[PDB]
Amino acid sequence: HMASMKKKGSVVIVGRINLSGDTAYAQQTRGEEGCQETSQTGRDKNQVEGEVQIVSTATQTFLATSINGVLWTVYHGAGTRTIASPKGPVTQMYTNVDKDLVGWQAPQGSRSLTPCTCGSSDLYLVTRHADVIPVRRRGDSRGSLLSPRPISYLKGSSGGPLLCPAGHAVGIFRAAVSTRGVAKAVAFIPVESLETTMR
Ligand SMILES: COc1ccc2nc(C)c(O[C@@H]3C[C@H]4C(=O)N[C@]5(C(=O)NS(=O)(=O)C6(C)CC6)C[C@H]5/C=C\CCCCC[C@H](NC(=O)OCC5(C(F)(F)F)CC5)C(=O)N4C3)nc2c1
Ligand SMILES: [Zn+2]
Repeated sequence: HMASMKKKGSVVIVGRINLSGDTAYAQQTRGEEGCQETSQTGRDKNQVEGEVQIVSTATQTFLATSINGVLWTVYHGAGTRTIASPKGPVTQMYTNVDKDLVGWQAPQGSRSLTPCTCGSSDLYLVTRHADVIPVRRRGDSRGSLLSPRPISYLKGSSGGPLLCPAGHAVGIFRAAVSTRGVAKAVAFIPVESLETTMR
């Protein structure tokens, strides 16, 4: 309406969780200054690698996971925002507030996880600190931590994957179930729900 109205920035990839070796570890690929500038321009010329990205807006940081050629994350992190890319902002390909789910085309250079068809309930949650947390699946969209810990340790990991023993994607971490600040269970978007959304 006004000549003063501002536009929200793009989501920016600022790092990744490295899962390629024997040791999981977080890597930062962009610092806060370049992140702020890239959010405004939407132009990110940095090379993207791997499956799990660390992403940030001006106000939040969380994770994003490539499965089947789509970079997925949570709506409560990304809203309807574009993601920065070498050629400018990229509009979401999937948006579903009812699932807390959004998706963009996976970045050039990323690797995608394969959707799990194992039917296994022994899962592993990957956090933004590269902790690999055993989680027993307890329903279509819930799992229990085998070793509970304060919600602090899970904050910022929405958008991260739950994996099966074979390293396939089983879901996208959405929310934590807490008792007196201790995370006992997690909610996630099952990969079948992503596979449906893709149709
Ligand atoms: C606006 O449009 C939408 C549409 C759909 C939608 N859907 C949601 C389920 C939702 O929930 C909110 C965000 C999420 C969260 O914090 N997500 C992280 C995370 O890390 N975020 S993040 O990266 O820090 C951040 C904020 C940058 C992006 C993984 C958590 C980690 C720690 C928990 C912190 C305390 C919070 C504990 C809380 N618990 C819970 O609500 O339980 C409910 C429930 C459940 F089953 F769990 F769903 C019925 C029992 C929780 O987890 N919330 C609250 N907001 C929305 C909003
Ligand atoms: Zn599997």
